[PDB]
Amino acid sequence: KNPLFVSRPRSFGIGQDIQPKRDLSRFVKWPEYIRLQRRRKILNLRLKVPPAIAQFQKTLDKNTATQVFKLLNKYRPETAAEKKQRLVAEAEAVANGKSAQDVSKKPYNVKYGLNHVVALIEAKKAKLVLIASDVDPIELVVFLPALCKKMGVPYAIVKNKARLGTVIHQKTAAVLAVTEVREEDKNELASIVSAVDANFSAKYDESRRKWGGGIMGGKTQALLAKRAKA
Amino acid sequence: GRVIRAQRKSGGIFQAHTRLRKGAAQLRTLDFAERHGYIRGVVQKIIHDPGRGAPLAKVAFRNPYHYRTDVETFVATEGMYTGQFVYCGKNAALTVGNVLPVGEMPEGTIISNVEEKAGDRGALGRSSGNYVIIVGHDVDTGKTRVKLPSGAKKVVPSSARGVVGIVAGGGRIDKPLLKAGRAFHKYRVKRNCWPRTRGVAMNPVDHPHGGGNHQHVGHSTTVPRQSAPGQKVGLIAARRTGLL
Amino acid sequence: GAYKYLEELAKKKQSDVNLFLSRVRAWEYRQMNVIHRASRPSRPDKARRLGYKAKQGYVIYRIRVR
Amino acid sequence: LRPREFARLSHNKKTVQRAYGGCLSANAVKDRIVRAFLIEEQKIVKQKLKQL
Amino acid sequence: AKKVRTSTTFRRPKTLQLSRKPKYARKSVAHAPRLDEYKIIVNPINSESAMKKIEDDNTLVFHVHLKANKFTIKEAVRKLYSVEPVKINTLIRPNGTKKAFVKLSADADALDVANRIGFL
RNA sequence: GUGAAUUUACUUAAUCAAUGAAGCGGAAUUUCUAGCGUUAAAGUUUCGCGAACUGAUCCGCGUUGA
RNA sequence: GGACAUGGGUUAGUCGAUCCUAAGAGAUAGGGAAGCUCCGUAUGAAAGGCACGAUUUUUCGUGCCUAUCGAAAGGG
Repeated sequence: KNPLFVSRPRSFGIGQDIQPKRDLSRFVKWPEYIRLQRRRKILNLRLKVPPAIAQFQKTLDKNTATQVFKLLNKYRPETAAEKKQRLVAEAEAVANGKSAQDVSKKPYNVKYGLNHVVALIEAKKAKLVLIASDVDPIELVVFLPALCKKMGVPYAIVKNKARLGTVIHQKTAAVLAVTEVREEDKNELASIVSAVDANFSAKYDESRRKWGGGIMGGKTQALLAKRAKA
Repeated sequence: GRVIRAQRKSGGIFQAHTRLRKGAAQLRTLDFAERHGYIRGVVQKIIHDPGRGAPLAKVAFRNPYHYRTDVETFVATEGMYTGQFVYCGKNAALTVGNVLPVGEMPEGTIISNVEEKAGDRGALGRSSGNYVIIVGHDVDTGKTRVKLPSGAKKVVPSSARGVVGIVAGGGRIDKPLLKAGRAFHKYRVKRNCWPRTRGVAMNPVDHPHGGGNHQHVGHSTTVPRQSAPGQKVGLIAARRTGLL
Repeated sequence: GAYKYLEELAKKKQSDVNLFLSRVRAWEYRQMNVIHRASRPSRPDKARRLGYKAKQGYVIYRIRVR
Repeated sequence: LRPREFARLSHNKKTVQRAYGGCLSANAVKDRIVRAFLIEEQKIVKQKLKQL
Repeated sequence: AKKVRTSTTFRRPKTLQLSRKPKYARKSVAHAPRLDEYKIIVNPINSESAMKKIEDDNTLVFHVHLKANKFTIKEAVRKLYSVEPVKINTLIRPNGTKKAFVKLSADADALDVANRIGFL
């Protein structure tokens, strides 16, 4: 309680002491690429998005997402190192002259690749389809919900391309497909089919025929709200 | 058959002589302090701007955000003296030299260096002895009707700012020059626009009015607005002509 | 494959989907430079049928001409 | 002296032993001192008047 | 944790700038010193004015390289004749060749040094 | 281009004005004088110019204005 | 003989150039143009710095703010 300390308060009114260092993040002259990112996000919100594009705005729920990804991590495809090891082991088996065709078992893994998955859906071999929500050229997946609906294939739009990529040991995966599983996972798969179809395919539909976008803001909707209430 | 003097005035030797200019006379950039309150500055010096009939005023303000002094170049109004305090903002008083929004000043206020639009730092009533009159306000549309020195009526946003008072240096045109030499010196600091040869004193290759055995035009000197650049000579798009 | 769907969808460029994509893409291409490197083809099957392979040594540039 | 020629003088030859010595004249400094003190007195009085 | 911006400007961040680590040297062999003392000193001058400077001013006059400067001439003279100069003056002759006046110290005799060179 | 009942409105496309793209939209709730104003500090909570939290509200975030 | 021939002759820390900027030239960012090239000079650019720390999850944190050329009479 030394009396030498004293307060010396600063007043930051207009014409008073210099303004303190404030957060100016909403006034920064951002680089051109950052402005491109944010105004593209704003543009997609403002504009009237067609139903075939806005249907990708309705994605899978979190609880359904974690369980389907839990199923997928059991059927990740073999890595390059595992493939080399298996080929080396079977090559030694051939050198020892044993049954190379029966020493190995049929692989059980998720299917990936846009052309491969699309062909599987057309061939009715796909049991579950998971579509990345943000495929940058949207034409690559825009037809997939309609294709899966015609062919009676259960399909979901899951969050983010990278999660599907990490399942298949890639940076990116536009779409993943489950075509065969093991008997212990038949029940878990069927539950995921039921949840996905009920919430996402049997539901919406009327939503995938409706128009997205058109959201004004952030202060113009406050302007209209003030005008309407006045 | 030759490019005429009017056409050649697109630059080069017809540029403005800008060595001795003392800065561009502008209001403060419209900031938060001047939008919501007032900021006080000190008149440091009243200076002569070469080529300008009115004096300039160097006014030092404080940067509201940094420890530095911002010096602004104003068009001096009559009665401005060195050491005077000038207040700019919405809550500024109605005193000569203060910069206020036109919407905050009563009808009939004499103002100068008025802004055409909010934030362009001064467009109207800038020459010596000239001023703008606040005819009235329209609060619903947020506009202000003002009388310009040409007598025209103009609408400006109520947030546009204007300096209270008349631009200093009035009566500068009353004195006859008496001299080509004094007209030479006046225009020597402005541009190459003097002396002026008449078109009728030229040759046909040089001007529409040139040629002929007697110095005459031969056609009407009132010309349309759609005419070509080489044709826009004399009285362009004159509604009335002659001395009343 | 999906390239067949991409081709027949690109034929329909007066559809609502293509009109919306044309609006947003034209806006963002104007915001970039006149000549700017494209990270990937915006029409992968159009590039594919014209000779583009997706391996090192192949490059895509976007350019707007008045 | 010329500007570069000032660098060869010692500090006392380029300054006056007073506040702002070598920057302001004696009368200018005195006006600074009186004006500072008087306006500080004014704002103290105005603070007393407006605090109540 | 949102980063606070107090400048209203975005200034390009500083990134690591690795130094060059070439897989090969672009030149296999480094060039020899292009200007050594045998190229710096071309010839002495034995004209009558050159002799006069030798016998009175204790100064040696040399035809030197164009690229030679005062420092290189002093080092060349010191290394070629074991005498240290105290002063060097240079001029480009109207024929395009450089000529250096080399004032030796009182420790050295310009007459003697001229004799060892052989042009005296 | 998007709406609301030729009639009104909106802004994201484009146009214009300003700047160092500082205080925009919501909610919570400095004028007797040619002076100086920076390099926080008191308050609170941990542990000396070491910290933290406020001093200096929150939220949205579309740099503002036409 | 300013001609012809033969030689010789111009020595700088202090005198200038070099340095600075002037009017003005002129890259860069960008935008035009079939192009040669044009416009543009802090502009619609991510246009660079400086300081503190027992060493910080031995994978860096916390703060603070414009080329060049162009004067042997200009400046120095």
